[PDB]
Amino acid sequence: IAEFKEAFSLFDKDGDGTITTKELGTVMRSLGQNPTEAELQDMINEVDADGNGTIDFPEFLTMMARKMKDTDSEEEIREAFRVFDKDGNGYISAAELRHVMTNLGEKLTDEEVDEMIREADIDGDGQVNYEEFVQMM
Amino acid sequence: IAEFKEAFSLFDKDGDGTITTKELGTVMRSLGQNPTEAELQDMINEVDADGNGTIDFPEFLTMMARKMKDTDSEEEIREAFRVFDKDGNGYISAAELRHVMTNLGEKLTDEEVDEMIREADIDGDGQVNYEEFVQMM
Amino acid sequence: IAEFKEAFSLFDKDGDGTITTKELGTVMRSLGQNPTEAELQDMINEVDADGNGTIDFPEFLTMMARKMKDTDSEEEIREAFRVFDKDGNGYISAAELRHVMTNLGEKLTDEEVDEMIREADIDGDGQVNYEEFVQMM
Amino acid sequence: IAEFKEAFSLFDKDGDGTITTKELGTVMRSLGQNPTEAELQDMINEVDADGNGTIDFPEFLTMMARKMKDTDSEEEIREAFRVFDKDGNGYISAAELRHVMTNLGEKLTDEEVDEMIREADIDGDGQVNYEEFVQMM
Amino acid sequence: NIQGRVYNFLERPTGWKCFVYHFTVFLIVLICLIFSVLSTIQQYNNLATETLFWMRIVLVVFFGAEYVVRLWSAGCRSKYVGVWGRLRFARKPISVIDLIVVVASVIVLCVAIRGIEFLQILRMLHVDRQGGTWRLLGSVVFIHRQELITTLYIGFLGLIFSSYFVYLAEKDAIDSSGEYQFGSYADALWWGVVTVTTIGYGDKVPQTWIGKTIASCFSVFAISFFALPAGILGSGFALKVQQKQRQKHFNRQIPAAASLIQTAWRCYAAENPDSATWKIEHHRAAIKVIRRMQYFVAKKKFQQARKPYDVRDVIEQYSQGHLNLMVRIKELQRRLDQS
Amino acid sequence: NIQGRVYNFLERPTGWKCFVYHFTVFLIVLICLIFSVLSTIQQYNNLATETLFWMRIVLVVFFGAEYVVRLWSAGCRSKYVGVWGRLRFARKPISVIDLIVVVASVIVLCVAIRGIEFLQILRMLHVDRQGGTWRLLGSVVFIHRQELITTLYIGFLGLIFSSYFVYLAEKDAIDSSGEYQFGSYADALWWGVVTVTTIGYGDKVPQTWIGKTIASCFSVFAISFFALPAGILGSGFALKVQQKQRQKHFNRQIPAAASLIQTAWRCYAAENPDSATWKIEHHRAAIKVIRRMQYFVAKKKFQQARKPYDVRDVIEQYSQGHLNLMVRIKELQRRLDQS
Amino acid sequence: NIQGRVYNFLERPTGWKCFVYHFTVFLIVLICLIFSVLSTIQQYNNLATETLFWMRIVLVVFFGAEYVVRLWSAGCRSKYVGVWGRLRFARKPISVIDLIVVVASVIVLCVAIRGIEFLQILRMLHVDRQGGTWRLLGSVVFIHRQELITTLYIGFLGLIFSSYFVYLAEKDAIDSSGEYQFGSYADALWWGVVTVTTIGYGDKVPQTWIGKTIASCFSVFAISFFALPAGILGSGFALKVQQKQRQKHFNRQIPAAASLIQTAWRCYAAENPDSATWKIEHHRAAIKVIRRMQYFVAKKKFQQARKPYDVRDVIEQYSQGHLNLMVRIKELQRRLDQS
Amino acid sequence: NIQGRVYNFLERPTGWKCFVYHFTVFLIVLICLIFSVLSTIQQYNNLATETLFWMRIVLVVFFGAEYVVRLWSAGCRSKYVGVWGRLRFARKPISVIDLIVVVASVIVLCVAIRGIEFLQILRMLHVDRQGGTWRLLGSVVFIHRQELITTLYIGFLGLIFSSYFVYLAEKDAIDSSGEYQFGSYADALWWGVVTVTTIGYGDKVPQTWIGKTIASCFSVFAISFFALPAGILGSGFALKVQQKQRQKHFNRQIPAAASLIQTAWRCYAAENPDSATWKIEHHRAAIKVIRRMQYFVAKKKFQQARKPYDVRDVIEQYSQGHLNLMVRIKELQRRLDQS
Repeated sequence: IAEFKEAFSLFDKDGDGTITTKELGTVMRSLGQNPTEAELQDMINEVDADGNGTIDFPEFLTMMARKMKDTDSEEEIREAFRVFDKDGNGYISAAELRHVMTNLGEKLTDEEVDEMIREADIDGDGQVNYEEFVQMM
Repeated sequence: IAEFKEAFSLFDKDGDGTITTKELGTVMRSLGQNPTEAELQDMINEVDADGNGTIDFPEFLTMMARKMKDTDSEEEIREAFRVFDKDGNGYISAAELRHVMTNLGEKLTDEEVDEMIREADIDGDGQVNYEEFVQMM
Repeated sequence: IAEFKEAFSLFDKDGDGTITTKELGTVMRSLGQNPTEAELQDMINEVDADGNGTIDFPEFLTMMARKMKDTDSEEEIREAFRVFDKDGNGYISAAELRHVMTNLGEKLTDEEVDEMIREADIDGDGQVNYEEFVQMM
Repeated sequence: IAEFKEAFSLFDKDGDGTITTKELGTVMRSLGQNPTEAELQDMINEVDADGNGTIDFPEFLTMMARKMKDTDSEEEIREAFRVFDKDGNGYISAAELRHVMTNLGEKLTDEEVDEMIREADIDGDGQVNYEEFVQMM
Repeated sequence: NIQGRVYNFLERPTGWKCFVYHFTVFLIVLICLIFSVLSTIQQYNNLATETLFWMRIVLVVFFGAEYVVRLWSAGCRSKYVGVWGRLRFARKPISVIDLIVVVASVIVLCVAIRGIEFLQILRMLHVDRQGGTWRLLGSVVFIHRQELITTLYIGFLGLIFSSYFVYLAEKDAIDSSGEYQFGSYADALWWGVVTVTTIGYGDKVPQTWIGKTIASCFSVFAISFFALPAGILGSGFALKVQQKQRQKHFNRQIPAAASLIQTAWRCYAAENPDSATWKIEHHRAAIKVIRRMQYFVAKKKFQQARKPYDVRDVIEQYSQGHLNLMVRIKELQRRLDQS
Repeated sequence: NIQGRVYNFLERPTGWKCFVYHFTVFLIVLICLIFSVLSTIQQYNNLATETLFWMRIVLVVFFGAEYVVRLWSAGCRSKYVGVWGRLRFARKPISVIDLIVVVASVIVLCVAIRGIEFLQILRMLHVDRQGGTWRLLGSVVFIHRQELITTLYIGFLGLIFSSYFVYLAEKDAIDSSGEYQFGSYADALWWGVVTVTTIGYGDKVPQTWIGKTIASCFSVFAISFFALPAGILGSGFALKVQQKQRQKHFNRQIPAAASLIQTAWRCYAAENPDSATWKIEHHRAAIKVIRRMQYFVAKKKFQQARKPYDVRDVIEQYSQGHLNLMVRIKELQRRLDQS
Repeated sequence: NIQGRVYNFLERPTGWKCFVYHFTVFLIVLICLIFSVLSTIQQYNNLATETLFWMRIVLVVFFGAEYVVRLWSAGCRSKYVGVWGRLRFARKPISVIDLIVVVASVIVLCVAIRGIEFLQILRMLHVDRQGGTWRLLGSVVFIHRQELITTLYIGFLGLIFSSYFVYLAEKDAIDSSGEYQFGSYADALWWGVVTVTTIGYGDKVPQTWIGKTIASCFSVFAISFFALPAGILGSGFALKVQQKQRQKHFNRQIPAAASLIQTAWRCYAAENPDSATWKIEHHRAAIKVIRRMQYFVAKKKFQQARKPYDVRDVIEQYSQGHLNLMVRIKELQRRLDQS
Repeated sequence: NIQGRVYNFLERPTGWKCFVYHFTVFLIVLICLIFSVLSTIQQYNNLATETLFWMRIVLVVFFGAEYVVRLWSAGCRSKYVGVWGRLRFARKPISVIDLIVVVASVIVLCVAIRGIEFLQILRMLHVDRQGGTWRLLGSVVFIHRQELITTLYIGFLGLIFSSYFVYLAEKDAIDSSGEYQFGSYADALWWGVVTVTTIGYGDKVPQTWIGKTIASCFSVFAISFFALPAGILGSGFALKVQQKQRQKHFNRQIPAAASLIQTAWRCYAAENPDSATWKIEHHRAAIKVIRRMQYFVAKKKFQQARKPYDVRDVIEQYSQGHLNLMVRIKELQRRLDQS
């Protein structure tokens, strides 16, 4: 059941039992992400609960056991989609969606956008019902 | 109609389709303005609407299509003139106007002040009705 | 009665009659504490009352004459203990207390924790009545 | 009447007609005061009214024509004296006054304190009526 | 589309163009009420019967037509498209009132019923369509539930305990017209509820000095406990008015909004092993954990992105900037230390 | 000039020097009212006729003289100079009242008229000349339109729905003097409006226990919905009082004010090709765009320059200073990196 | 443990599971009241006697059982464990009411007593067990003691001084029914207390124009001095509601909390010469002073750690960061200055 | 000194030790009032005469002794020392009341006078000695003068204009008992002032439907304009309560306070040419200007030093720190640039 520790030891290079910001930064170098110091600090804070600034293993299982499917998150995702609706009826033009997801925020690759769009627009023309897209995720 | 793009390419040296702060700074060097970094950043923000910190072409036409003649701007200009009125009746001494526009804010050249003053003071002595000067601009 | 001056001269190396932050830092080097500048500044402020940033001798006796046994401090210590109670009934598991006092805040040595725990847990198993521990201190 | 300009030219080394912070700093070096940059900036602000950060001659006469004798200042001086009264009856021990004016704020020389004290304490022992000292200044 | 324009006119009003229509129905139904009253007064019988019937059937027909047109036009929103989904729109509490009014008018035209003629006013009385007013009031009432509850409870306790003692003191006191006005506890409770709300009809007043003393000591203290809820809610509205003017501009939410959906979809696509998202064995596990951290950070940032400015943002911004400058200061010191 | 001094005395008052004049007219017209009442009481006829006529013509003559003097003196401001422009000043709503009072006094002196003698009090009653009070109240009322509207609407609905049920319950109940006090819905609505505002005259009180229960359950809840508007506006005034004391000094607006007009005139002069502003083909286009950006920045800065301090200024100032320091830090690092 | 679960159910309620029980006792005792009233009306004698006795003994038995069960279950908390310590729990003011109700019910069942039957309602009326409501109200009342006291004092002075003058003016005025309604100062004070709280029964109204003038000039000014306490407390609650939403998270208190106890125990252990704390003659003195400084700093930090955010934290944080950067700037300058 | 201790007991009270004395005089004079009432009731004549005279002379003697003792003890403060200066203390408005009470008691003992016996209660009624309550209320009233004035003005205008129309509508309407209750404008104004403050005695109610409509449209709008001042002042007190808790500590004012007097005395001593202050021709002029600048800066700093924290301090502190760091950054860059 508690197999997550196998991944935990991957993040725990020094083996002291906790994950420090330096460990996170140095493991994420291997994948060529090139993070920032403030970004790493902000990322670390969303798991730590002791307030000591270091990730503990029980907090790690606590984070990993958190489920994505829940009203508090579906509502936020729906609001984020609604922010981009020009009229509020619940429809988005496909070209606008592609432009937004290619240029704004953190830019996605084109093939990812194509794969995401293919899962949608099954209804008809370039109107996408985001209120059914949300339930898919 | 959409001839503004001809000027846009002047600001778009690299040709990627957007105007960055470095492009604005480097084009404005050619005219010998010598700006500041914070000044350029503040200047850029008054056009960008995406929030990404970079000027897009549709936003460029949106800015260029904005008309100066409107109540929201005439009222502000009138208030700025009123701030300098010593009594509020709607009259300003010409010498005070010249001194203010030569020494305060960003200093104008003398000939510009003479040209501006010549368009005014037609009423009589050194009282200038700013409430009719405003409508000229 | 006023024997405290004998200790005061220990802190007053230069002999001008007052204790500066540099004096505190340089005397505390001899014990191998290695403080921080901001920590020394914060430590100094809790005694000075003149606002000049330097400790005066009458303020020194004023601080030393302050008694620990009082309701204003016992209540705060009780609240600090209560913060860590998982149910509020007034009991704490001994293992949790040891873990907390070894890892959180400023870490104590193991023997200090053993000595402190031995003075408690006399009631029975690993429940410690902090409301009687407080009166001991 | 307007003899103050004779002193103004003393502060106006460059002769452009205004006093800058550098001029104030460089003239005050000659008297061996050794000011700070922030202190000079704060000192300059209490005279300038244009907001340009530079002292104009009409503002100089405006400042010099301001009279010290007035209720708004006598009340503030009285409050500053009252802050140091241990009981509020309107009496101060002479030794405390000497200690305060020698050690706190900007330290005065001993002879200045003696001269000031000699003008007071005429009533009797070391009680000084500050409410009559205030009217002297 | 024309359907959206019709929906934006019947519901979600814009202004004067719908306002004239609302005003016309508003005044015409008041004319209907005044004409029903005139027919009750029994004026010229032929007119008061035939024209009343005419304009009654006119009103009910117009009401049914408007109801069916709105029901059809409500299909613009994706939540109500489809036959089976439109039942949800028909289930909306506001829309039930229109059906009730229509059926009541139909029944009245086919035929206390005299009061049922007034029941039709239900529709016109409810004129706020989007529910903005009730939605605004509900949040303010909900936030302050505890202090309203405690003050109502204290007022009730004071009312009961004070009204009992005055009944005890005034049990056997006669009036000028020889009629016990405080003969039972029911009368005393009525006096208490008339007096604690500062109405004071004057039908029942204490007459013995004991009861006068109790009432004088009671009312002065107990009136404030009932006057409190008005002040609480008024100040609650006024404070929220200040927050309504210090909001962040719409330009600061787009990047966080886009990032949230992007990272959520990335987390979703991480579940499949053959999606293109792997173009960026053991690393395939750590990637999921990193993506989950990124999603949580993005969610927190989006939540913060649509709140009014608060000192906490300044406190976090200063620390972030201090760290950003500090790292470069130490890097420059280390670089210079090489020689 | 003397004309400006006269205008600053008749209008835009300073204090005691105009206050004595205002007080004298204030008390003399009250003397006129008391003397008209005395003449109505029919005292010594000769005095009550002749001196009343004397002081009436005195008052109307003084009023006309003051009106014409103020009308002439209103030419100090450029908005009203000229014959054709002074009609705008004569069109001012406050000034209409003076003309109405003058013509009414003239008509009365030439001759319900007994109430028309009271109509003259209109002028003295309106003593605030600059309109400061109404101008202050209007903004506060306008800001809080929604919460006032919703609470008035809720109160009206509650009033109607409660007053109908008590009429239903009390339709056939007689009184002690044998007179139906609740015989029709008009009486019930009057009772409802007398009771929901906590006045309670006592001319109509419910008598059957059903109506008593309805009234008791109604008033307690419905009184707050009418007490709300006072608290809302009181808190609105009190909050604005705090903002009135945390304003920026006048010294911080002059530079931005000058810069705004300077850049606006530069943008205007950019339209001509031969103005001296070109002393600073393709560049002549980019110059206009740069000037437009500068004008927009200056406008935004001027708008910000006359608002009370807000945390947003701190948040922008910190970022500006951080960038200003950061650029020099990187420049020094690069300069040192050359060796 | 099961004892803790029982304690968490009888006291410190969670919700619906205890709510149903509270509701059932709530309605059953109201049924008891209605049945006692029915027995008073003298219905069918056999039922109204025997079933009343049955359900009375049922209620008192249930009440005693609940009291004893709660008294036993209160031993979960360390403050009440032990026989001699449980007397403190039995001394709690809320628990006294239950014993009073139980003994009163026992006495009534063994047997104004007719009003003593109402005294039992005391228990149900007090339903808030943890004392949260009274605890909330007490702090708000205590904070604003001075302004409440001064306004009550001013209102009392105005009431007395105004009520005396109207008595002087109205001493010898008869009424329509020929009865002096203002014959003594006691009547005038009653009128004053009925009028200054805007109740206005109408049993006593001034009749001479002097008294009318005094009352008109009095009430308008004096009503606000009694309306003030409601507004003061309402705004006090509303302001605290804002502070209740801008609290620091629980995650920021654990380090300071641990540090406080650690340094306090270190200071305590410094008193013994052989404790292990010496593992870290003259130095043994300075160590105590350093530890005392550390304890004071930790106490101040813990006190600050559980307060809402305030600008003072920003002001101290900026200075701390500025010093931290400044020391390194000077160190780098000195290090570079060596060459 | 003992004189200061006596002054700190008679005036500037500390607590219980003076509280017992205040309570004893408080209750003894109420006993005097009740005993004067008993003597009025004509009880046993010998006691009601002789003991009343005894305790009257006792009270007046004690009052005179306390007055003279306080007058002597008021010499502790330098403002009142000396014979000619003590007249200022005797001129204090509060102290006049004690002399008035003493002389009134002396006159009464030597001998409406029956009401003059009540006039003695003046002293006990005024129990706040330091004037803290009135001083607190005055500032709050003074700050909000404009909004109180405008709302009172609007309420007065509405009252007059509404009360005139109801008089016009109700001029010729008879009552049930055949008596015109609205026969003149004086009755209508009385009705208006009884109705606009929500008192509603019920002696005068409109009877014609026109007057009912006017009153219904009037009261609903006009009641809020009179309810406003209570809410305004309540919120004003509540807001100041928040500022009272966010004050700077006393430790931050001593340096600025000392610096202010030091620089002021330096400026004063600069006027003499032979004072020691010259120990630090043309320079003797510039020194005065520098000292004047320093004095102004010190005054501004002292004024800022005793105000609650405000964002402006953060805004100035950041700029000061930024300049302090910037100058050293440029100095280090210039120093490194030499090679």
